Amino acid sequence: MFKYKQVIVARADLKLSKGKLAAQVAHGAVTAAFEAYKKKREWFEAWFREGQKKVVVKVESEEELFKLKAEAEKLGLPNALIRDAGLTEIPPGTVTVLAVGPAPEEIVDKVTGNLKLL
Amino acid sequence: MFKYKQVIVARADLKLSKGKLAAQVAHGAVTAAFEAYKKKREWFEAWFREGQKKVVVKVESEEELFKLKAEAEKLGLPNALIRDAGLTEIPPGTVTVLAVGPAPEEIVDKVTGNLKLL
Ligand code: NA
Ligand code: NA
Repeated sequence: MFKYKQVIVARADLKLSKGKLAAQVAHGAVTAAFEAYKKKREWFEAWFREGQKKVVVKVESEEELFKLKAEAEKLGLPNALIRDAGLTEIPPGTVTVLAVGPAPEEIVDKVTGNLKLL
Repeated sequence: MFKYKQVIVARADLKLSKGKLAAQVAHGAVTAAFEAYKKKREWFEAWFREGQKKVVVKVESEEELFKLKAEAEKLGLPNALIRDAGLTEIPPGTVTVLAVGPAPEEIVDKVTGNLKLL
């Protein structure tokens, strides 16, 4: 009776235009979805046919994305920290979003439950 | 020497909040990515390791998404027309975005090249 979800944490301090931010969120969702597909197949499958729920939250620094990624790693959650070579309006290698999940909602919330909604 | 990309067409007439629109764009990207993975594996693989380029464009009606989906189908392009049962702020079954690709840029552009950027 587990519910599954993916939470994408987007940086709101990069002054990115909406189309670019949406693209970054999509990079995170796709990348983490494939991470789950290959190493947590059951979680991926359940999520994918139960609405593939996604919630977009935000942070105001690059540092918070790294700390959240570390927490996701420590809990064994599929995740993807995104950088985009094509996003030249920000410095090369700058991370834009962190996608966490798909995974059981209660586990994902341990990492992202207190983040604020975009 | 083919370049690959995925274009996600989002409806800008639904008055959706940014977090929800980004989530819908992500649904499209993930769904179409898996469509390509299963029926155009080569296109998916190239795209996925070459930056998985995504561009977000918009339309102002549900009707345009259907016409674009038909065009994508006629050109044999992986695509995903999205509806979200959890998006209750709009009528049930309402389509929100159409993701086209990954596929060679020149083919994708035949469908989305004249759409305006979000
Ligand atoms: Na660019
Ligand atoms: Na909802």
